[PDB]
Amino acid sequence: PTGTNMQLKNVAAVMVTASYPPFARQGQTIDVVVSSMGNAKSLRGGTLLMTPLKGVDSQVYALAQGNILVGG
Amino acid sequence: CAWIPAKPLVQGATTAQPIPGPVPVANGSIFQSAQPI
Amino acid sequence: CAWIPAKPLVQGATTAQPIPGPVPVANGSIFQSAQPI
Amino acid sequence: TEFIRFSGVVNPRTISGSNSVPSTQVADARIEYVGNGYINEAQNMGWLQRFFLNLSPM
Amino acid sequence: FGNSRADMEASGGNSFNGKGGANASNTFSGTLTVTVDQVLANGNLHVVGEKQIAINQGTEFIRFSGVVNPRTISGSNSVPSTQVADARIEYVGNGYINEAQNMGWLQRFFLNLSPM
Amino acid sequence: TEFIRFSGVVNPRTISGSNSVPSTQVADARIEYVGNGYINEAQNMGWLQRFFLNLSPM
Amino acid sequence: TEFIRFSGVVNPRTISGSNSVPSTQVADARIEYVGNGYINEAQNMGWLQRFFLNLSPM
Amino acid sequence: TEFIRFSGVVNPRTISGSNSVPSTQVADARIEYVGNGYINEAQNMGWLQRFFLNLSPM
Repeated sequence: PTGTNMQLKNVAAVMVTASYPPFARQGQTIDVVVSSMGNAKSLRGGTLLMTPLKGVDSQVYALAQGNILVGG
Repeated sequence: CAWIPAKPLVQGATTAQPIPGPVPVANGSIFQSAQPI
Repeated sequence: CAWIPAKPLVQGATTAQPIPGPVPVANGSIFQSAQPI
Repeated sequence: TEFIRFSGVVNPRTISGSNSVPSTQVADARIEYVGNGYINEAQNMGWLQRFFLNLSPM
Repeated sequence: FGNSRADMEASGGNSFNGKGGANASNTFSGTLTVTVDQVLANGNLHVVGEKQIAINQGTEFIRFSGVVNPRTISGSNSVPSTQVADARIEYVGNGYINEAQNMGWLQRFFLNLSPM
Repeated sequence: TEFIRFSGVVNPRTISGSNSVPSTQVADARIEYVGNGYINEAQNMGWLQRFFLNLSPM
Repeated sequence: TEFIRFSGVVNPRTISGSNSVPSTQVADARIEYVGNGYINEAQNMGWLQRFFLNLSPM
Repeated sequence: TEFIRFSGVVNPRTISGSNSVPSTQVADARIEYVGNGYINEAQNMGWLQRFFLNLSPM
């Protein structure tokens, strides 16, 4: 429902950045960097949900989803 | 005077039928994008 | 007297159709800039 | 019968999270609110009154 | 301008005021037990029901029909009438009490054929 | 003499612990409450009034 | 007899958890509320009045 | 029918973050608010009154 209070603690909004390599072909995999965006304490053992990586032209060039590795 | 045929302000059709989408390609991917603008 | 044809204040067209954009060059870059002003 | 018709051009970045946009953010806004039946026929001036409104000296 | 050759006085006025409107309303409150007389392909149930009450000097019939989605039925085997797709609700009666609420044939003819 | 007649179909799972069920849980509820004697005869319209109720123009 | 008819196009993502959607989220909303019987016949203008409403000068 | 037309020259650095600019920051502001129908025809002076307004001595 539109009018409701959700107060989550296990979810963080993040920005994912990656490099599109030369001569990249569909189906190949690349590394991504996940950075928190607002008042999150940690991203220790989180899992990145399906994220479309846009280019400068605002077109989806990659789809990101995986487990984050934080140093510790 | 109210029976005189008149042209409405919003002429044309006031509805659009969703166009069926392209058939996915056989590349082994679930993500399939229509002709990108 | 209200039927006399009159010229509006904002003459011309009151709409502009977005012009399709240039075809990107084949340089291996995602950033493509139209003819820069 | 009442007809409410709308037409225009909407910029996608103006649409809110609830898939809604105020009518003042639509470029070529064409808004129409008309009706038919005797209720509408009662709000049209009589042909003679509508002629005197245009052709009478004062 | 002498001898009132230009002296003039003229007046004019025009007015118009039209208005119109309509409104409809209906209310229904009650409880009726119906029977499932058909189970559709998707599991929805076609339901029909009738209650007849004869009080003193007449007979009243309350009939209902529609399509009920099973997931809308509450734990007490009850569903509000606004969750029934093809709701057909009828509340009629007979006897002289009902006959007293029918317009006379001549009045019912003048209601349709009189000029005003 | 007054007669109160009832008929219908009752689902057993609606019957309460006191072997009782409200009349709104009976599917084909037929409820009748009639009487006879001059008290009932005094609540029937006269044949001429009952004819004028149906055949009079207004 | 009163008839309430509705027609339109509903986007599934607008439907709430109770399988309900407000009528303002339906694209081609066609809503009709009509009736018949002498109650409805009493709300139609007489043919002569409905003609004078259209053809009288004022 | 009412028509609201606007035209002008807008400097991009005056546009706010909500893609909006007050009308006083537009250089060649041409703002028009007109209408048609008998409501508009009722606000035009009669030809004879509009002639006496220009040609009468006083």
